[PDB]
Order: sequence, then structure tokens, then C-alpha cells
Amino acid sequence: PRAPRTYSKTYSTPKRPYESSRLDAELKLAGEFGLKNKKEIYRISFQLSKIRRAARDLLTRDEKDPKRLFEGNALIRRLVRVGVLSEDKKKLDYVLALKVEDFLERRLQTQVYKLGLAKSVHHARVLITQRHIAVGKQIVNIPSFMVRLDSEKHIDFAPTSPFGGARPGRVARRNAARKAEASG
Amino acid sequence: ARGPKKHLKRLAAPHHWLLDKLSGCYAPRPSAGPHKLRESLPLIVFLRNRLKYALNGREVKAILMQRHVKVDGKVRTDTTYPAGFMDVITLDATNENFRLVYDVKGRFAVHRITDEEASYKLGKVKKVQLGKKGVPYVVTHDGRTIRYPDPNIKVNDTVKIDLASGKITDFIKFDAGKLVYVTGGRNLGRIGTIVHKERHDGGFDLVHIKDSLDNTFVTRLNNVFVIGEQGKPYISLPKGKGIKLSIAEERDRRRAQQ
RNA sequence: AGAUAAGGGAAGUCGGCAAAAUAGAUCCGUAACUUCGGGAUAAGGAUUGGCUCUAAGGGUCGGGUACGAUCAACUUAGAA
RNA sequence: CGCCCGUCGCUAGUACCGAUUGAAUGGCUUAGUGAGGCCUCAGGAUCUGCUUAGAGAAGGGGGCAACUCCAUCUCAGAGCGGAGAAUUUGGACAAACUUGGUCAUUUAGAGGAACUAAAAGUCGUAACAAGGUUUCCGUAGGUGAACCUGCGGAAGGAUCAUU
RNA sequence: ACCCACUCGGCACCUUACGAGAAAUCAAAGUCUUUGGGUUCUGGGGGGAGUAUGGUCGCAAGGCUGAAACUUAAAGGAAUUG
RNA sequence: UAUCUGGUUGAUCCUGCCAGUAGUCAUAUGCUUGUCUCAAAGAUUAAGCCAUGCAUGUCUAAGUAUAAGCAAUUUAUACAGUGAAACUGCGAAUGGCUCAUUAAAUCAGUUAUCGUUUAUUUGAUAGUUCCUUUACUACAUGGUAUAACUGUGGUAAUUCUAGAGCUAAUACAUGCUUAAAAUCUCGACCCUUUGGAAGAGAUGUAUUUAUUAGAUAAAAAAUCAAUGUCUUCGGACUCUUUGAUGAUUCAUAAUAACUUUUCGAAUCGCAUGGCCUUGUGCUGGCGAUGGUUCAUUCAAAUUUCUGCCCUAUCAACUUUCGAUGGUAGGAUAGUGGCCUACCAUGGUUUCAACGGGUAACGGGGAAUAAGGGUUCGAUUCCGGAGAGGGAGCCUGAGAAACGGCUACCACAUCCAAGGAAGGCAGCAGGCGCGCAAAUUACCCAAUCCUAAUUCAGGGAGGUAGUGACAAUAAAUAACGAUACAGGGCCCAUUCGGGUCUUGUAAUUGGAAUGAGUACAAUGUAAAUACCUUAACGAGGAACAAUUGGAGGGCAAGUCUGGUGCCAGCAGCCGCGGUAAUUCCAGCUCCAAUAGCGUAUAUUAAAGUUGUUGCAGUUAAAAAGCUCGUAGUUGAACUUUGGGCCCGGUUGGCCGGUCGGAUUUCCAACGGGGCCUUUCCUUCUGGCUAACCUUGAGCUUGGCGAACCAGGACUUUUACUUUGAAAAAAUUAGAGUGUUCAAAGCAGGCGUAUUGCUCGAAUAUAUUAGCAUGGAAUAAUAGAAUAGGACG
Ligand SMILES: [Mg+2]
Ligand SMILES: [Mg+2]
Ligand SMILES: [Mg+2]
Ligand SMILES: [Mg+2]
Ligand SMILES: [Mg+2]
Ligand SMILES: [Mg+2]
Ligand SMILES: [Mg+2]
Ligand SMILES: [Mg+2]
Ligand SMILES: [Mg+2]
Ligand SMILES: [Mg+2]
Ligand SMILES: [Mg+2]
Ligand SMILES: [Mg+2]
Ligand SMILES: [Mg+2]
Ligand SMILES: [Mg+2]
Ligand SMILES: [Mg+2]
Ligand SMILES: [Mg+2]
Ligand SMILES: [Mg+2]
Ligand SMILES: [Mg+2]
Ligand SMILES: [Mg+2]
Ligand SMILES: [Mg+2]
Ligand SMILES: [Mg+2]
Ligand SMILES: [Mg+2]
Ligand SMILES: [Mg+2]
Ligand SMILES: [Mg+2]
Ligand SMILES: [Mg+2]
Ligand SMILES: [Mg+2]
Ligand SMILES: [Mg+2]
Ligand SMILES: [Mg+2]
Ligand SMILES: [Mg+2]
Ligand SMILES: [Mg+2]
Ligand SMILES: [Mg+2]
Ligand SMILES: [Mg+2]
Ligand SMILES: [Mg+2]
Ligand SMILES: [Mg+2]
Ligand SMILES: [Mg+2]
Ligand SMILES: [Mg+2]
Ligand SMILES: [Mg+2]
Ligand SMILES: [Mg+2]
Ligand SMILES: [Mg+2]
Ligand SMILES: [Mg+2]
Ligand SMILES: [Mg+2]
Ligand SMILES: [Mg+2]
Ligand SMILES: [Mg+2]
Ligand SMILES: [Mg+2]
Ligand SMILES: [Mg+2]
Ligand SMILES: [Mg+2]
Ligand SMILES: [Mg+2]
Ligand SMILES: [Mg+2]
Repeated sequence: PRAPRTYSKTYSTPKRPYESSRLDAELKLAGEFGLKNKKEIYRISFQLSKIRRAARDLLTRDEKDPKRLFEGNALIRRLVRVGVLSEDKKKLDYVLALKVEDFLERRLQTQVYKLGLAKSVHHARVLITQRHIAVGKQIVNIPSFMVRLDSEKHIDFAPTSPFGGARPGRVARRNAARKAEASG
Repeated sequence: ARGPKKHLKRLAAPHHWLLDKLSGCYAPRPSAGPHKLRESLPLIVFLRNRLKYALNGREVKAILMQRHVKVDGKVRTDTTYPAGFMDVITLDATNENFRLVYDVKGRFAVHRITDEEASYKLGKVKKVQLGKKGVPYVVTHDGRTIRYPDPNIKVNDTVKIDLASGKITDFIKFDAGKLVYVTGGRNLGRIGTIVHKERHDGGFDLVHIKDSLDNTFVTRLNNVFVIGEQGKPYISLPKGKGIKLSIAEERDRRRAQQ
């Protein structure tokens, strides 16, 4: 008799299971961005479908409409804030013209790879998972983070981590113990 | 069923209390008092959720039982006493004075007032009648009975109450050009200067009401509370003074002051 | 020749032969089948006295150019 | 040397009709009997207040001698009442039971008569070519079986055709 | 009574396909994804089956209404070459 | 994210279904399972049955305490501190669980009570009550029990109780104490007619009946019946009181009484103060409890309109003895055939009555959806109904109550067989039933509720346990160096080095890390977890990812071995009969991945239910033909055009500001007013408004809506616009670092020493009902034997 917790599904499987075009296209995407399932691509396409549906049912209404103006400006602002949509493209049809690689280009994994602290998206993935990162001054261990176009100036290594100092590390301390034993 | 209900679940409470849907199965049911439980505010939710002066019903009870808080001059050490529209709440500690008025979103605001303003309240008369032995009396919106009124005081008028005694200082009539407070419905919280009212003998007399920005609307006569004539009000209005900014200009102001 | 019998109830007998049970009237209800006419009083139930009342059901006379008076019936229904 | 129909015979399965006034379960209900409490007509166990009330004895105050007045233990007896359990009349509500009736759902059944398969079973060869009697419809009759025949109709005919 | 020209209403016919249709073919079977003139009736894979049952009509023969169990991946339409 | 594919054939195009495909807050089940957050959970079959243990009790300063209870007051000799028990007062009618019944019933939205009850709050509200009311009387306050308690007992047993003895109340049951004045009645007596009186009684509120008032758009006159206040008796005559609603016999008041007679404080705690004629004299505060009536609040009960799935192999139903209505009465808290008496013959139905079925509680909502839609909704919120089946009832404001009684029926418990006690569709839990659903745990710390009430209680609720019901995030490895094999470029010196490369290794390295332990701290009612964090904790044989498949549909083998129309596979087509791309295995590969498959149901696919949007010559389907009622649909036609103005939006250089904004502007776009034969309702009043109103360049005087109130009438709808209303949650959606996210409604900013501040929007929410603008479209009516309009 308490208020039920709301929950939602964040993805959607495609209609046709086996078609080679979608299969190898999304496998190219997963290989280029360092993902572990098709579920991430499904989630991103689900978010894009919702965004495109909002843009469609806003465009059915004419301009000068308060709802269209309000929510179109809100959506455009949220996209240019996350950096998936460039500043010149703010006309609500490029929002329809977006694709999933624009969203995947803003994940923390590929952002670390572009900043060059990884040398590979898989290195970025294991770094983020192993807590050697701080998007502001706070550790984040989620690769699908969607940085907000102002945090790239603050993406760096965590202060309480190796590659940020203040302790060498576990197997480094082990090797120091073994070489102190050999010193004895 | 079988008698009166004594509980009130969350998700059944009125939404303008701003009770979170989590943190408990139940809501504080207002006890019987001068106002309907829908258009009321318990002292527990007023002290805890609006003023943050307490964190628990236990702390609200600890405040109440030592007779700190008083409403309309009476102490009222009840956790679920229904405080309604224009009820004044005096905290002698902190020498604070609040008047329960709606903000324009339709919820009760923390409108701090001074002491000379806290020394009275307005009441909308609901019926004028003849009591026993021919004594005339009025009934205000908070169930107050006041005997021997002025004979010109008819229904849907506003009387100013002394709040130490139950006497009437003066009264505002009801016609065009009067500053009103909308208490009920979709336009709950606006202030809009009656232009004219249409009768419709048989139910729900309507009144047309236009704010300072010339944005007109219409309301049933049940939800209107005249608070003076145009310009000067008889009370201190809260922030905004009932304009009902659209969402566009609201976010423009939020981007202005930030 | 006429009757009555505890408990059982056709074990009697070729066979319920004989006897018993049922029965009138009012109300309720009435199946299969049918040549649609019947079956039918189908089957199967309830009531029924006395006394005191109540209600309804009629005739003949009466009206310038709605009713009143009077007389007499056994029929049904209901209530204490 | 294709395809293909039906009877009959074997095996298996599904449902139908079916004597048995079949059976079981559930619902509803006539009639009868009818608990319980409620409302009423009484009823009065018992308890209790008041007005008294008379006899027999104690004490006290007074003609002080019998005698007179007021109180105390005793027990009849009378009313004025008040509360009031059991029990009880009648009424309405009415559970429940019995016996019938009716409806619904399953469920047995000798036998009968279908359908579906299976299976290279038996008899024929009805249809597809003019399928060897052109096919088919309706209706009636008949015959082991497909089927045949009669009357009328149709072209889905084997004829769009004789100025 | 014929002939010519025209007209209304018929039974039809010939040629083409703008069009339609799966095609055969169709001046309606067209004006139907560029999907709406008005309206009635009927069908939803094939069998079981127009069967069983229950009504109702009929002298009867039968008519009207009318299932289910079960079973099956095809039956079927129009054309093509053999 | 408006998508199709395989299967009838020798081949083709179709109709048409079968099978595939995706999803499911739809369940079950198989295999597997590392982490974080969140979280459903004996509904489906049996509203079947229940062992055991809990789930409703409760006090202050303020009802009652001689506990033969604990203390110590030391202020107390009546008590006065705490306080079990019991009486008393409230509560136990809320919550919680379940969905059996139930198909105009419930329920939703929308009305109404001018047709009613309402504890509790909250605000007001009793000077009237001594009854022969001059002793009848305590009013510094009156009576009787009785529990607890003491003691004697009963039975096998129960929350069983008897007898005896005390004692209290805010328990019961009685009962007084406060003005004055006014008005009515009777009325002694004086006695006059003009007739006046002493005195007595009644006059609160509540109930019951009867009656009266509770009014009125306007102006004057004529005389009488008697003069009426005062007269200069000419008559000056006024003053005269009347609230509300759309509407009342309303509110309220007043007379006559009626009542077996209600209420009108015999109650309690703190503070103890002022006046003196200094007496326990008279006054005197802050509260608590109670109390009659009204209003209010929490409600409740009825109630208006419209709306519910499938069935005609249910077409007529209701009415004996209630069906529809009338009158009157009973009953109810009230309306009402709710019931009774009398009377009438009514009421519903092809616009689907009635009956039957529902594996039917309704709704908010859920799944799937290009749109339309289809299916589900036992279940977190609202509203109903129920406590094993029926029925009845006490108490109480509120129950037809069941963690309350009584009876019957069905099950069922204990007995020293006499008798007694029963209702888990509350929380755990246990049998059954099943394809199918968890601990007989901890706690009132939060959310709230109850009580006499800050304190007590609460299986309501929260916390943890079980939990692959569903959702969110997300490990199972990363980077080097060596050995091969590329692609440009320096050399263009034979094929020599190869810089920089992208992959493979019975090559090898140091780093990184969490799962997992765990000191601690945090966390929490106390813990377990989470977030932190010492120390420990990867090198493969480890810390090892599964499920299903590889002919097609439909991703991925003509690889190897075995079987040989066998075993078996195969959703469908089909594979298998000694060279199996389909079986059983190995290898390899593929799809999804801590999840995958299977069954069943449902949605899309399905334009295979077709309103959007099917088909009917031959594939299934035009009734044999015509008439014909209901139903559906139904020709055209009635103010158009032309002008003149006013002012809004979008523009437009001016940008006259530094990619923001203005005005005189060419135009478009929508509005309003007036005129062209064009009333497009007007009467009483007031504002007289815009006013011929003009005082000299801001003054003295026009026509009522542009502001109202009442009015007389007023053709009716449908449709459509706008608005009120349509609970929250859910849905969409604005904002916001839950570390991302599902979520949640939070938060953010400072000199952080004292603080400041934004929020918690908005939209949708059908139909019905309400108000409003339009008046085309579709209906409807009017003046035709003029008993028509103007007047
Ligand atoms: Mg409350
Ligand atoms: Mg005998
Ligand atoms: Mg015999
Ligand atoms: Mg014999
Ligand atoms: Mg014999
Ligand atoms: Mg014999
Ligand atoms: Mg005989
Ligand atoms: Mg017979
Ligand atoms: Mg042969
Ligand atoms: Mg043969
Ligand atoms: Mg032949
Ligand atoms: Mg032949
Ligand atoms: Mg032949
Ligand atoms: Mg032939
Ligand atoms: Mg022959
Ligand atoms: Mg044919
Ligand atoms: Mg011709
Ligand atoms: Mg002809
Ligand atoms: Mg079909
Ligand atoms: Mg069929
Ligand atoms: Mg053919
Ligand atoms: Mg074929
Ligand atoms: Mg073939
Ligand atoms: Mg399918
Ligand atoms: Mg059920
Ligand atoms: Mg409840
Ligand atoms: Mg009160
Ligand atoms: Mg009546
Ligand atoms: Mg009547
Ligand atoms: Mg049910
Ligand atoms: Mg509920
Ligand atoms: Mg109940
Ligand atoms: Mg049970
Ligand atoms: Mg009960
Ligand atoms: Mg119980
Ligand atoms: Mg249980
Ligand atoms: Mg495998
Ligand atoms: Mg396999
Ligand atoms: Mg393939
Ligand atoms: Mg295969
Ligand atoms: Mg294999
Ligand atoms: Mg579709
Ligand atoms: Mg079709
Ligand atoms: Mg055909
Ligand atoms: Mg025909
Ligand atoms: Mg017709
Ligand atoms: Mg018509
Ligand atoms: Mg309408």
C-alpha cells in the first residue's frame, strides 16, 4: 500500500532478428566504440526514436505555438548542452537528422580516447571501470556518461588513483615487497 | 464504510501539499475544523515541509505541546488542525507572523507579515440568517459565526475580523471594480479586478476577472474572495501578486536572475 | 351380513381377489404425448365450523320552456 | 500403366439416437413444519422506599400511689408505591429442515446409425477426353455399391454460326 | 406501308481499352491506396456439415433457423507448356 | 520505430489459410548465473480447511486511590509524589485482507437534499427552573448502591463465577440558589359612562398541534363604523417593522395550550490576589471537562442525467400475495409501494425489454499500437461487497460489526462424558489444491492512527530474510617488447636496411583492477548490506559464460566419425532406405548474452473483422421475385454584394542600439463599428454616458446599460469555438549530477564564521452534464375555412 516505484525499459529489440546489413553495421559500431553488447546500440536508438518522435509531433504543429517553441527550445538546448548537436544546427530538423554515432561520440569511453589518456577505446573502458578517471573532481565508472560539453576541461585522472598519485598501486606494492625480499 | 474514515493515504492527499510520493504510506489527515480538508494545510506539513523547522511528527508535537505556535490568536496544540486560507499563524518565539495565502501555482506560500497585519483577517460571508430570538448573524468561510452584523452585509461580501475579539471592523461589498482573490479551481491564486458577473439563476453564478496585465478569465462565485477595491488591497499580497506568468516568460525570468 | 385392530405394509395369492385409502366445494398448480380438439378432476398442494361485522352487486317513483325518497333480493369477497 | 468414387470386411478414435418413469451435483422455488432474537399482551420470583399500625417487655421524663407522656427488642396485619428476573399471548423479520416441482452442468447404457483416419483388404468403375449413356441442379421412385431412371431446368457443353 | 433525318424508352449486339481485373473478360465487373453518392443482404482455409440437437411451418415428403467434438496444409480460381 | 518471409504448381498469377517474426509490469517451466540500485510475490485451482503465537487498547496538572504497592514528604491531620488494580469516559464501525456475489446493479463524471441524520472538532449560544413558587427546602451544596479490595467456595476445563463485608464518581437517581422593566390575562374595589382601578398569575429553552405575521411597480380624492395618538378634537398625521432564495407553508417571531417533560454546571487542576463593617466576610484570574440550540467540519443516506461484455437455439416481460400510478395512514433520520387499506389498469420492449452466460467487483489505468484500434485490468489509489453459508440483533453518533453476541446449517476442538469453546478472504506459518506464489524474524526509529493522550499501544506500517516476477547500470581483461606477413616513403646501389604501420604466436614482461575476505568508520531503533577504507586478494590447469542453432524461412559447414525410412530431427516446407550440408557426436562457425530457450494466452504482423479499410460473375459469399413497417438516407430555394472608417498580428529599409530593438511606411493576415429599404427584444428606475451640453481657449443644462437592478416576453435543437470542471499516482513533458541511468523531487549559491535563494511546471484526460461566441451545414415551427401582426 505504498506508492509503487516507477521503472521503464531503456531499449527495444529490432523486428527482424537476422539481417546482415544491420548486423555488420552495428558490429562496426561496436568495434569502433568498444561496446560489449548490441544492447547499448539498442538503447541509443531507443533514445533517438523518442527524440525523433518528439520532433515529429512538434513539427506537426505550426510555428509560433507556445508548446512547440517551449519544448523545441528545451530539446535543442539539451542536445547542444550534451554536444550531440552543433551550435549552428538549431532548427529542429537536424534533430530528426541525427544518428546514433553522434550520441556514441559523446560517451566517456570515446572521450577519454580522444583526449588521449588511453590509446584505445578498450583501454578507456577498463580505465573508467578501474576508477582511474574523474570527470570533474568525482570518480565516474560508467562509460555511457554523455558528458555535458563543459566537462572535457575537467576530464582527467582521479587524485586518489595511480596515474594521479598518492599511492603506487596493488601489484606495484607487491613487487616492492618481493624486491625488498630479494634485497634481504 | 460503517462510519467516518480516520486515515489518509499518500497519493490521495491534495497535490498542493507537495507531499512526496515516497517516504511513508500515509498522509496526515486534517482533523475536523473550520475548513474542508481539501482546502487546508495541517500544521505538521506547514512546519515541517514548508518551514523545515522540524523533521518528524514527533518534533512537531514537541513544538506544539509547549504552546509555542498559535493560530488566529488561539494556541491550538493539535498536530492536524486544518489551517486554511488567510488564517494567521503567530510564533511568538522568533516573533514571526504568517498568513496562509496561495501562491499563483495554487499552493500555500510562506508569506511573512507584520504584527499589525497579523492582528486581523478577512472572511467571506457564506450566509446571513436570523438566529434564535431574532438575532441576525453571518457565517464566514472559516465557519466563524458573528452576531449583530451591519444590515448591508449580504452574501459573498468580505468582513474584516478583529482577531482578538470576534467583532467586525468594516466590510467590503461585491460588485464591479473590486480586487479579488481566486481560491479554487484552475485559476487558484490569481488577483483580477471584477469587470462584471453573470447570473444564471439555477446554479453557479459566473464572474469575469481580469488581472493587471489585462489577461481575462472567468470563475464560479464559490472560488472568489474579494480583498478590497482596485489598487490598494486590505492585506499584504505575496510575491508575484497573482499574475500567472506563462512558462515561457517564467523560464525567461529564471534565465534573467541566475 | 356389518365392523374394528398395536408393529410391519402384498412378505399373501395364479393374480392386490376382497377390503382400505381418495372423494364435495373454493383457490393455486398441472407433464410426456397429441389427430392441436384433448390429455385434465392430470399429477400435486392449501382452505372449509360458529359468532360479530365490513364492502360490492338492484327495482319503482320523483325534475323550467348532480341528486332525493321509497321498497326488496340471496350472491360473492374480506376482516376480527 | 494417370487420376478417382462408394458399399462391404478388419483395427482405432470422436460425437449422435437410445429402453432404463437412468444416475449424480448445483441453483431456484410451491407447500408443510419451523429455531432464534426484536416489538407487543401479560406475568410476577425477588429486592426496596414511605405511611402507618397493635400487642408483649426494657429505659427515661412527669400526678409520684395506682397512673400519664416520649423513646427501645419482639412479631402479626394493612395499604401507597418503585425497580423488576424467569415464564407467557399475539405480530413482523425469518434462518434451517422435509417433500415435491423446475432449470442448468457432467454422466452410465444393450443396441442402432454416422464421420474421420489407418491399411497396397473384397466387389465393381460412378466422375475427369464426347471418361466411352455429355455433365450438373431441383424433385420423386428404384437398385449390392458407386449409381440408374422419369419430369422440368442450367452451360460450369462437346454448339457463341444457316437472310 | 415504306425511305431519310432526329428524339425518348427498351431487348441486345460490334470494335477498342482511357480505365478495371488474378486472369478469363467487363461500357460495366469503369469513375476503388488519388481508398467516402444512398442503402439492403451475404462470406472469413478445407472437411465434419447444411450434419446433430432445439424450435417453427407442413397431411406428408420436407422447408426455414442451425452448432460442436474431431480432423487437415493445403483444398480452390484463372491461365501457360506438355 | 506506416517493412514482411517459407509452404498448394511441371512452371505462372491469384484467393486463402498454416507456419515463421517482434513485444508483453502475462504467467509457468528448463538450463545457467559474478556485481550495484529498485522491486512484485498462494489472485487464477479451493470466498477450501486451519495447529500455534501475535494483530486494540488507552491518561493528564486537571473524573474516582486508605493497594494491607513503592517512596520520601517532613509543606501539610482530609488528600495532596509516583502508582498496579478496578469503576468511569472515549476507542474498538478506522486500518488491513480478499474479489465470492453482483450486468442499469456496482462504478465514472455530473447534479440535488426547498427531502434527511451527523459523535468529533471549530465559532457563537440559557439572569426566566425555589412549584399555594411567606418554611414546602442543604445551596458555604443533597441521597443510594456497587466494582476494585478482604474473606468463604464451586467444578476437568473457559477472559466461568456465587454467597458475605466495606468504599468512591464528571457512576446512577434527585435538587435549589440572580436582576429589573415591559406585555398579556384575570380582576378586587371606586363606580362612572371619557369610565378607571388595588392586587394575583403567566410570559426562558426543548417537544407536539393549531392559528397569525413573515409585505411591498404607482399617484390622489369621497364619505360614512368609531373621533385614534394631541388639539386651536378644525383634524396637521406623518412616524408606521418586515431578512433571504430562481422558488417555499423558509429563517425567525407572536398567541392558545400540550409533555409520562428535555436542557438551563451539586465536576476538576494550578495561581492565590484585591476591598474592608478582620469574618475562614465579600469579591477575584488562567484553564480542563460537560452542556441545549444553530452554524461549520469529518461524513453518511438517498438522488438527477449519460455511459457496461456475449447471447433471439431467450420475443414478449411485470402484476396470485407490488407490478405502474392516485388518495390517506403507518414506518423511517427523512423522500418514496418502503409497508398497509381503498381505488384505477397501468409500466418495459426490435432504439434488444425480459431471460440466460460471464473462466464478470467497477474505475483510475496496463500491454501492443503510423493513424484508427484490439486485448487485459484479482492486484500499491478511489468506490463497492464480504468475514464458513444464511438470518437476526445489543451497544453506540456511526455496525445488520463478525479479532461483538444469538439461532440454524456445514465442518471442527477439549473432556475426570456432566459440559465447554469455535471462526487466519489480518501478520507469519501448516495441510490440501494444484503449472503455479516467501520468514511461525526485528522494531515502533520513520509515515501516520487511537486513547483520558508529548510519554502508552499499533504483524497498520517500516527494517531485514527468501526471491533470475519484472526493470536500471555493468566485470569476465588492458598495454608493451621479441618472431612472421603487409602498405606507402628514405635511399632507387643487385631481393639490402628498412623507419611509421595492422594482424598472428607450445614467445616473454612489468603495471591496473575489482569480485571476494576484513581492522575500522559510516550506515541503522539495533544490526545486515550500500557508499568509504587499513591489510590481504589474477596468469590461466586460473577468479575458466551460458542458452539455442548452422538446408530454407532465418546469421552461420558440402568438415570428420557413427546410424542406415532404424534411431531420431523437424513451429512449416521437409531430412533419414550404406557417400545424411537437417539424426547422435567431435571440430569450426553463428545469434543474443548474465541471460537464453520452451509451453500457454494476447497485441502487432491482420487491409485474415476492413469506420478509416476487405470481398461477393468464375476462388467463400447477391435472398427465387416483388411489396413493405422499424432503421438508414433524402432535390433546389429565403442578406448577397457594394462602400466608409477604426484599431490588432506578421512583416519592411529606417537599425536611428551595439547578432538586440523602434517608429511615420508601402502589403498580407485575421477583428470591430457604421451606411447602403437591413430591429441586430424593450418597460420601470436610477450612472445619465459617450452629453445640443463652450464659461474666454477645460464651463452652469443633451438620448439608461457602455455600470447595474428588477421586469414583459421570450421556436426548438444538432454541430463547432472558448472556458469552467474532469483527485492523485500513471502517460507525455520543463528543470535538476540519483557518480550515468531506471529513478526521485530534489536542490543550488556565499566571506560557509551569522546565512541567502530557485523550485516541486505544463499538457492530455473521451462521451454525458454546465456557461459562452458563431450561425454555414442537417433538421424543426410559423399568417391560408386568417379565431394573423402591428396600434
Ligand atoms: Mg489526523
Ligand atoms: Mg394393523
Ligand atoms: Mg403381492
Ligand atoms: Mg408374491
Ligand atoms: Mg408364496
Ligand atoms: Mg407369480
Ligand atoms: Mg377391487
Ligand atoms: Mg395420462
Ligand atoms: Mg479391381
Ligand atoms: Mg479398384
Ligand atoms: Mg454417368
Ligand atoms: Mg465411367
Ligand atoms: Mg458418363
Ligand atoms: Mg463432363
Ligand atoms: Mg433403372
Ligand atoms: Mg465451383
Ligand atoms: Mg433505341
Ligand atoms: Mg425490349
Ligand atoms: Mg478466415
Ligand atoms: Mg470456413
Ligand atoms: Mg482450372
Ligand atoms: Mg491446387
Ligand atoms: Mg513441388
Ligand atoms: Mg502466427
Ligand atoms: Mg476469480
Ligand atoms: Mg476498511
Ligand atoms: Mg462546542
Ligand atoms: Mg405518504
Ligand atoms: Mg402510493
Ligand atoms: Mg466473480
Ligand atoms: Mg479497496
Ligand atoms: Mg462488513
Ligand atoms: Mg475460509
Ligand atoms: Mg455479521
Ligand atoms: Mg479473524
Ligand atoms: Mg495468512
Ligand atoms: Mg554451444
Ligand atoms: Mg539440434
Ligand atoms: Mg544463411
Ligand atoms: Mg536444421
Ligand atoms: Mg551437428
Ligand atoms: Mg495495419
Ligand atoms: Mg479477404
Ligand atoms: Mg463461389
Ligand atoms: Mg438474383
Ligand atoms: Mg420506412
Ligand atoms: Mg430524415
Ligand atoms: Mg447539447
